Amino acid sequence: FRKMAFPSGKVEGCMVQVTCGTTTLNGLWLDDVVYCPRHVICTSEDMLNPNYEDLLIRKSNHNFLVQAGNVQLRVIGHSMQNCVLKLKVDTANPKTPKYKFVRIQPGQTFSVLACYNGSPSGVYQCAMRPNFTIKGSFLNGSCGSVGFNIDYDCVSFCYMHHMELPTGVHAGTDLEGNFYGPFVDRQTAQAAGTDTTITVNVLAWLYAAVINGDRWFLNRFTTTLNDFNLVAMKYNYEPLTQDHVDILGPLSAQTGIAVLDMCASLKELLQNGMNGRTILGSALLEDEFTPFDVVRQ
Amino acid sequence: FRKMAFPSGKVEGCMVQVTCGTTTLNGLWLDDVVYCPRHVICTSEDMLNPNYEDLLIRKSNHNFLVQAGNVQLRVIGHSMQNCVLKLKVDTANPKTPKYKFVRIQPGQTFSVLACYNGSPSGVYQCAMRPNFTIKGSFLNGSCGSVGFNIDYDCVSFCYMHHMELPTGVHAGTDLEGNFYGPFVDRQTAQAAGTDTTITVNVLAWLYAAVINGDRWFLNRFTTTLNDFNLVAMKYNYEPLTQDHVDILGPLSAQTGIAVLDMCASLKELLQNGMNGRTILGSALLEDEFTPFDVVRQCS
Repeated sequence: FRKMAFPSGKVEGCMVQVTCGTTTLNGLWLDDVVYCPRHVICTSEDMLNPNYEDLLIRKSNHNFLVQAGNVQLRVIGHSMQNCVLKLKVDTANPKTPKYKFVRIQPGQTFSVLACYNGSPSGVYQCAMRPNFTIKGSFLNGSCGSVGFNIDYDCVSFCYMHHMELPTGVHAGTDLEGNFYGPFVDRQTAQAAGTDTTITVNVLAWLYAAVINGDRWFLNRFTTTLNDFNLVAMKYNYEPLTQDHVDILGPLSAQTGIAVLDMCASLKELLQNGMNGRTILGSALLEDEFTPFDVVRQ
Repeated sequence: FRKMAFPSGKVEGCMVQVTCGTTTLNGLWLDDVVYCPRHVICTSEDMLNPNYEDLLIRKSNHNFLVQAGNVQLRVIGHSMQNCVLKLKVDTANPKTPKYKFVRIQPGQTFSVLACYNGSPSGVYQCAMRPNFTIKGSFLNGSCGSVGFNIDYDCVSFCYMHHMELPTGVHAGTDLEGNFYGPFVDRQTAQAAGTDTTITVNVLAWLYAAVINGDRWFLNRFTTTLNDFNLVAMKYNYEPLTQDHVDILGPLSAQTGIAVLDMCASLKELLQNGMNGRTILGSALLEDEFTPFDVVRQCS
């Protein structure tokens, strides 16, 4: 049982390179608009407190170089919506897929197409964490890489990459330019809130381990929902809501392990640890697989 | 560090479905040829004990249905090459990328585009285990899905999916139809060899740790490849080859640490344990990232 990303071709056809001054990053070309992080217009002289509205009005369309492979796209207008710069271009992208912009909830997952200089480099699954960070693999030049899910033929874009935090995790925005979490597009060291663990996902992953014939962590004990939640919170896990208990019904039915029995097993794991054993090859409890991600596998 | 696949679009544009009778699986359409597992010509009962030469001689071009989505590609020739069927079709694929067919070595990683009915479902990174199996998410109808790497703009195709073993792991061929490992495309119980840890990839992981400033485990001393191999086998680690030493070259140059010096460091870790310490934050040594993967994610 491994993470699986969506096929990335529909998104690859939308990636372009955007340069302003000496800063190059990636943009997303949908119809006649290129979306990218607005920090492309900041410089080392103003990055600690960039007055983006003042910077933006002082730019001309010709200050923005947009390259789609071999072709330069002509910028015919520029504006910003929150932290996303929108460059209107004179050509609609002929590879624009059916798409929507969504804001994802913490605990949900998405695929990331990591890009550098407008070129797709890698694809992998990420979770929006409760503290609104993501554990990406984003290096220099990755800004403007996007996160998405695919439903039928429709690409739902939910993330655009802007920054790294001193702990090595990442922060960014939805495609309306609003950050996930309390982060700001200035060049400062920003800490996140406490990194609470996605309990319903850990449980889903324990069900996945059982489906794959790993059973060593199960116990006969049970627990009430509140007694589980008291221990979960002691360990900086999310309390399990009734909606989340419901979401786990399929896996519970499939395995014949009631949700609260799996909670009792997780409680035992939190209090004792794994005593040098592994689950699905991991010495750590994994919380980036949703119940949905598990079922479809 | 995380498993990262290559972008799949160049391969998505080459996936088709191939049907014989009611048996449907995926194929790969490059120029005017479609490549797919030869067991497409089998009924389910034929798969228990197939005579492929006899099955194939009973087939004509007009018995093969190739579809790109709902669009039929007429078959104008057919041949069998080892365990792959090659169907010549009337249309050259306009989306054919620059490509090569490569036969990988165990320990190497590659991306799989898991496909059903010629439609891509998901993409993920796999390591070929030393026993020539892969740990895939392959459900029924996934045969003919391919594994690949992308270098520059060139797609190197290295794997085509054929079968599941009793243990739940998977087996397949290169794009010339030769199986990886001692497997045959017959629905018979077959066992893989005992799996072992991919030593070259553990060494790449130790080099990655050094690159990130985590170097408490470095030995002052060096060993020979033979001494290392004889010890490593006692810990269920794969013996190193000269090609493994060679692919560690860039990481050895980046760190200034000779491959055989890192081997002596790993030997000491196997013999003495971690003694409570961690490497890259982990008490376990990781074997799923190649030297190339380490460079891709550290640089």
